[PDB]
Amino acid sequence: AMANVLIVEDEQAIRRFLRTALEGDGMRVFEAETLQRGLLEAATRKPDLIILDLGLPDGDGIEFIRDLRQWSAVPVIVLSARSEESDKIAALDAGADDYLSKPFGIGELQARLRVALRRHSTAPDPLVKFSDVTVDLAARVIHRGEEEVHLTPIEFRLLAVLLNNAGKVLTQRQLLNQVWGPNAVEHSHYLRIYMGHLRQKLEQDPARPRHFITATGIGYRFML
Amino acid sequence: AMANVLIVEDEQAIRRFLRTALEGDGMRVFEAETLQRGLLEAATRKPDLIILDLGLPDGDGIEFIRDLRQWSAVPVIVLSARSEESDKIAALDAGADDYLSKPFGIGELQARLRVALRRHSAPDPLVKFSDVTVDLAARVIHRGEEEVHLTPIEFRLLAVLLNNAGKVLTQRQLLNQVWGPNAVEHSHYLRIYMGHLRQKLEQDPARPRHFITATGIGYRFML
DNA sequence: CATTTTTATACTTTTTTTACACCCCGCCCG
DNA sequence: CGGGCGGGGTGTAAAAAAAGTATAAAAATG
Repeated sequence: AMANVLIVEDEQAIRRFLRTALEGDGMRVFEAETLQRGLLEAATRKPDLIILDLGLPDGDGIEFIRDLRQWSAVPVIVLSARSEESDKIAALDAGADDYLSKPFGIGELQARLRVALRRHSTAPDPLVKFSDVTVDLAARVIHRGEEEVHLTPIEFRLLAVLLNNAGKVLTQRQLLNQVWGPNAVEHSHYLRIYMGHLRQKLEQDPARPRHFITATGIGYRFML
Repeated sequence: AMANVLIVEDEQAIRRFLRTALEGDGMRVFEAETLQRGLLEAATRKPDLIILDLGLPDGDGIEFIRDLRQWSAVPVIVLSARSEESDKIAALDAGADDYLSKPFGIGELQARLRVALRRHSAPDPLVKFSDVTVDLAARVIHRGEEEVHLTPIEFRLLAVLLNNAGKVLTQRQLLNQVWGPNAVEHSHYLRIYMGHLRQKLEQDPARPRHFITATGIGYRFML
């Protein structure tokens, strides 16, 4: 799931800035201090994206882009301290996909990185599991075995607030205040019926609950 | 061969300048002055690229981008007066491919257009369920071998549902993505058009197995 | 004229109400 | 003495009442 970004940069302050930006958005960072090393690692490590500093002293970055483009279609984001239009035009025409002029912020750089990366890429939803039960919170879909089981809105809110507090005990009042609302922080009769429903639908033995545990007198706690 | 570019711009001078500049470099140019017209023209003209000015007073550019992104992957280049980082981020994350602050040089704009075009240059991913085949990018729905005609709203609803396949969407978010932020009250609209979608697409509209109701919550497309 | 919005009514699900069984314990009762 | 007799807190199963949904059809929209 990790996006591999190769930075071609010799300056320590800029490399620090980039590393902060990239690690701040969940990407792995490869580094190269020279253009030649940059090409070598562009080949050997197959980055998903290359950030190139045109202010590299060891040679011409535009020729780096032209050399790279002879055998790779990897997205290239070019950085510069200059503002000259002809540089932008030349770099983009060489095969760069984006061009950032100083000053640039972390936010914009991250956004343009996401833009450049989303072209060569779904990511299934994270499930929560216990027994043979599967809960997809974002999708509001619950499975048990190979069959979907149907939860009503309150049943689902209950299940959710329980899942997000696994192992921890909740007072009937706070369960009520988080599922129903403030107006019924005393209606401690509902939860028995509804937890009864959850137990009925999800537990393998509703009589002896393994996941939906009642803390006698004080409230409830969920396990797994 | 010859690239089609759609410009969504309200200011006359900019429209004329851009038309001259782009036709000069060998592109065929279409223009829209409002966002809704812009969307309609995107849908019918199938442009290779869209240039969108966020300064349009008739609505929300970000909203245009999202709606368009429900079915099209066409490169969108955004022009703006504001140079604030937040608006850039918002537009780019909405689905724009590039962002220029006005005023800009025409040379840079043209280079960026060339980048966007040469990049996006394999067939459309089809969505198949029952006997229905959906091609969002070409805005064409087939049932069996016969084309099914969906109205603009019906297609928008369908596109949102298919884009969130397997997930239940709440009434509020369906309303917000289909009608706009000022219709998040009218759930009956949603019931009606889900009715239409079922009638046109389900084998048995009365007992659907692909367009599912999540009572008290919203709706969901399965498979 | 196609399409969307308003209007009206029959329908299904879900929440809530209402009823009564339980089970581990303690101590009032043969 | 030492077993039935109750009372918190709790679990199931029905009902009645709210809430939310499906569909047709007419009026408005542009």
